[PDB]
Amino acid sequence: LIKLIIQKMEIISETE
Amino acid sequence: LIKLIIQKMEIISETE
Amino acid sequence: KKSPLHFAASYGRINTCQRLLQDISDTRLLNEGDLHGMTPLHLAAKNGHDKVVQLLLKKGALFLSDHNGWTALHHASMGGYTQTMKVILDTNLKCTDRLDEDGNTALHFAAREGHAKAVALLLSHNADIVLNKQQASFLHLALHNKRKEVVLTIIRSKRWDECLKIFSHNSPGNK
Repeated sequence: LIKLIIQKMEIISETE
Repeated sequence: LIKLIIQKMEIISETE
Repeated sequence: KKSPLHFAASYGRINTCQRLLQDISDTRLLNEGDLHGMTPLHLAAKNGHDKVVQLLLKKGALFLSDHNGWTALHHASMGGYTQTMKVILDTNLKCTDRLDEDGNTALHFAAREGHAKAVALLLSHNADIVLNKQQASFLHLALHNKRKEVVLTIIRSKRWDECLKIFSHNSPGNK
């Protein structure tokens, strides 16, 4: 389930 | 992996 | 703006720390205190974030002291994070020999908590082996917690003969 969280999470202003 | 989640998470309207 | 920097340094948010440190006007916010007196160098070193502590050392940070006398290297050895430890030891060699309010070094904590690679990393460098307030070495403090791997890698090391010499003949517990 935690791997599913990381797969579906939204990342803005933390990229690169 | 959970520390990676906190490192990459987006926080709006919960800061300060 | 202090507490967002404390949060972003405590949880490894590198981009938030870059955006907060875009203004280099006031460096008092960089080396600011805390309720427990930990500057964000201590926060970045406690949870083991090597890139954040590298950014704070690149922007310029001072190895200040905790209210318990600890340093960033004391927290990195308490956690056993070898990456932040290697980043700290590549900047200033004068941070290794540092005492807290109890007289412990970082090698004392790294041997107490049973982190073998942290002990080997401080041991490959010059660790300045010293006794405690209770005249205990780091080897004594490792043996009182039955940490097999750290005393085994002290035995396999090259500085075993230097570690074997030092102990107090008067303490009943630290024989």
